[PDB]
Amino acid sequence: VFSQAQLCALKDRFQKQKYLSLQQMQELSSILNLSYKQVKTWFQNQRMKCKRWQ
Amino acid sequence: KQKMATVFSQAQLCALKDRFQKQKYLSLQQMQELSSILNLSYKQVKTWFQNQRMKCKRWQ
Amino acid sequence: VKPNYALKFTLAGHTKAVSSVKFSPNGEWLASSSADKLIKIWGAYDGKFEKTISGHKLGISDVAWSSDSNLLVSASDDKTLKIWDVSSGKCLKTLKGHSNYVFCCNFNPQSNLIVSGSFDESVRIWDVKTGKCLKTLPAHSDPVSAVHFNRDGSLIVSSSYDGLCRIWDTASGQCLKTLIDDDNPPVSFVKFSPNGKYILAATLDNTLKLWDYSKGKCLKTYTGHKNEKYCIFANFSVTGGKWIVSGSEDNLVYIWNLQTKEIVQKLQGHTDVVISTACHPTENIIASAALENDKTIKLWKSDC
Amino acid sequence: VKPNYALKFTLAGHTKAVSSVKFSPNGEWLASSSADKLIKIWGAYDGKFEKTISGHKLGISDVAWSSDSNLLVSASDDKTLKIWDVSSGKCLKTLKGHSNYVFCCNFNPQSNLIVSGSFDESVRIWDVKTGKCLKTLPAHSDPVSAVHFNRDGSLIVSSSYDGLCRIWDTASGQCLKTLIDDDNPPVSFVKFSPNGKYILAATLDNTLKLWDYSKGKCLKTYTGHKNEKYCIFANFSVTGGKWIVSGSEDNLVYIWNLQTKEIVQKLQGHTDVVISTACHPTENIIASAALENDKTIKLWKSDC
Amino acid sequence: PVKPNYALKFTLAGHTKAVSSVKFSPNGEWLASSSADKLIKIWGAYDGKFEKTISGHKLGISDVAWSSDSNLLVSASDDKTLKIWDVSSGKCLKTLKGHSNYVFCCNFNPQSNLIVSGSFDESVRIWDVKTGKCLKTLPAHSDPVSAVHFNRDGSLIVSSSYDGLCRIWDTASGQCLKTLINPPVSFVKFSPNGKYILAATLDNTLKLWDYSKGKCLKTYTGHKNEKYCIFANFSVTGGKWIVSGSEDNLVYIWNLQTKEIVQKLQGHTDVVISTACHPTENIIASAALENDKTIKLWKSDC
Repeated sequence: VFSQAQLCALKDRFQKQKYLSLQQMQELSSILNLSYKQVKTWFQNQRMKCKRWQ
Repeated sequence: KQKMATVFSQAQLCALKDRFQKQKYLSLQQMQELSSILNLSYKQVKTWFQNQRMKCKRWQ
Repeated sequence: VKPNYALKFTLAGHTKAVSSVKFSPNGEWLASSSADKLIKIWGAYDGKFEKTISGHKLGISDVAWSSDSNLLVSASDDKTLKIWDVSSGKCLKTLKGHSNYVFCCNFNPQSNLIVSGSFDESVRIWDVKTGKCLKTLPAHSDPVSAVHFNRDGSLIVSSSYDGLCRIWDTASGQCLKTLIDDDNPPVSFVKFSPNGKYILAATLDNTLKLWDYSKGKCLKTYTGHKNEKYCIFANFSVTGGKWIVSGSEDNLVYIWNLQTKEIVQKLQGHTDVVISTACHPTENIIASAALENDKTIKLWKSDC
Repeated sequence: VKPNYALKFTLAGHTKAVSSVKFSPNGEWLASSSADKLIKIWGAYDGKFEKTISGHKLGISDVAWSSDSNLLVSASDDKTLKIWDVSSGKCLKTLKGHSNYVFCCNFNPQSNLIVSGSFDESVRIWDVKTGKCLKTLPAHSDPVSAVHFNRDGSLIVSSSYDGLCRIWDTASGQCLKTLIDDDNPPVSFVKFSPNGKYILAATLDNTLKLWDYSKGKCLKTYTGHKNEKYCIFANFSVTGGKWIVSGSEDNLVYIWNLQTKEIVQKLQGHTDVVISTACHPTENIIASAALENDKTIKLWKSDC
Repeated sequence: PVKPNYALKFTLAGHTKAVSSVKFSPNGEWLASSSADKLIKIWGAYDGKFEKTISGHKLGISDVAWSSDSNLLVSASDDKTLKIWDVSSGKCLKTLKGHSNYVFCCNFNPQSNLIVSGSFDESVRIWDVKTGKCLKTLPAHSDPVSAVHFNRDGSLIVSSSYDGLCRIWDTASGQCLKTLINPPVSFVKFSPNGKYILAATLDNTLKLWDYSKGKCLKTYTGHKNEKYCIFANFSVTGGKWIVSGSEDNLVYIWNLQTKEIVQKLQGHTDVVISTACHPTENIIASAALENDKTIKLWKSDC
């Protein structure tokens, strides 16, 4: 579970960059006080929603 | 910088002005139909309307 | 050699752009028109607010005085002109006939006629006594930017974005002269000189030109100001030195020596395009008016 | 020991008598209020109009700035004060409570409080941050003509047509001092000295007086002007030489030497009562305003 | 005011590598210069007289900035730190640690209780001046950050980056309130009244934006700027100018409203990376790169 602010940031970045580097996800997780695994997992799941084709 | 009468026919300009006197804002669809009728490009018609609305002004 | 015009009055009543300012022929008053649909009357020497005239349904682009300083005519985007009694502020008549915006208007010296120019591409001559339209001239193939009578009212000059200046015989409605120039720049303003032998025309290439319309000869060109987008009034100043006066799209009033073509003074103070200027009939006073980001009239004074 | 104020600009626009003029503490703006229900914002000394503030339903008798120049408060015959954000022109809050015209208003130096006097014979203290009335003082037995905070805001002074000047402790609202001149002539205006040790009182017998309100002793008397019918502001000028400034019912601005009580300059220009003057916080500049037959604001600059 | 007449009055030498920034002090007395030679130097604003050398940073400095009272400086360096300096004593009062790569840009807010920094590590940091502690780290960009600037009342921060974004931030909360959107954004700053934003992109273009409406109001061209992050300025002392350096070694001056080039200042022998306008006098300072290593002072009558 993420806070309102934390989700706000994640979605903001996702809108600007669908794929973050390994370094960027680590850096970003520290800034938001999230684990690296939480951030990477959030981006992976975010890329899976709302598909019209594979 | 040269007059549109050097690229458009007199029949085309009279037809454009006739519409502009009745409405100065044509829908995208109406501009396309007009360009079709006049044998002009859609861009040419859209440009002509934009420029015509800008002509005689005392304020913005 | 130069004038020394200095800010003496700011007049702030209009809630939108001021379109036109005219001095009464008797020199007592200033009338302002505005996009806010109002005319305002001001004391010409004290700046004192006098009166608000209302009635138009859309913005007003022009106003003009009758010779006796008792009447006004205004030109509105509501497709009408109106004749007002200045003393009571009452509309005496609404001149209906134009099929689009009316942009410019003027009485003849006798003030039994009104000339009007319109987006409907026609010039119309109206009877001040009855209110009825007397003539409809298919004057131009684009909006008419200015209409002016000459010194004795036998002639009308009109100007248009079609690039033409036309001289008209008032009595007959016929056209004595069409004036055209290189690369057909839109003509944004025109007026006769006070002696009536010349014509002062502004084109949207940052240029005013003095023409002998009889020979079609350009005698004087004035540059340095900015005029590419708006129909800006210009004037002959005669109370002191002989000047050409104009507004400009860089928020300045420009003054030139008419004969040498040199800028002699630039008036700084407005915060938007100076669309209108007017020269007082007997004193060295200039009125100037600016657009939406300014909304005010200014009166300036000089020793010559 | 003589100023040399000369007319720079005249500002017109109000459609009725101008009631008040105040310079912003930061020296950048001039505010005017009028019986035409409007506040107008001008540049301090560039002649340039900034915006019109609207919302009161009857005429405005007074307006005042907050210490940061961001806020205005106005007093109106609609029985309310309004707090305005100057930048947006927005009304942040309408202060309701008085039972009659609100005649005078002022921020305290901290600008967390507003004091108001009213025709209802009371004084009110309002919390700037919330808009709530904190205290209602039964200040007087006649309409309240002026209210003012001292330099540290610990004290308020009020004046009334009852002929009294009263000193109030801000925190408790208790009356600390009642001052009355010989005869109890109506006190039309009052304010503290910048040093806060004195009080400057106008009385409708053509007199201004400087009082040591603690000792009850009169220190200076200023006469020569006409003041019998209207509540006319008065100022300490402190940017150049130490002057007293006031309008006068003979259409002049009077300037006195604070020490010698002698008149050192009279300003001619206005054509009706000069109801209001203000002194620029850092420049030797004065603004004046006048009643119905004038309706203009004038700016004057001196070398000292 | 048609055209200004800036003229070279002084050439200030001393730096041993490229100069990276120059800033007049808000009291108009001093100019400060930063350099790849790891040094901050203080110069007399009106006479160009060398005053003092401030040392301490272990690697090159990109940017230096004055406090509002003119008594403090902040520097951004390749040693990943920012330093706060006491100008009179030259001593380092605080070393701001937290960025993970080069710090490129820095600025005090008008109150000067905060410092905003921007870094190659793609973030923006907000620091408490009194304690030297980092209050916030904005995940601002996805490429190096080129510029950071507070608005007139300090409520807003604008940031620019190689990632092509210019972003507006709420100082208090750290939330992003606007993104103006692609070419890299090399410099950015608020207008003096805070209504406008001036932005430099690496397509040889400067633009004046209204952030409220998000419209481009003015576009200035003529100069060369495809590689470096070159400051631009609002000159407000006389005529209303826009001042920028250029990669053709000249200082360009445009009239704010007509967008027309009014003057080009010749004299540098390398890219002009930084320009600065004196707060009360018609004076311009400019600084060039390694083939030059000098600061130049120009003066105009308007």
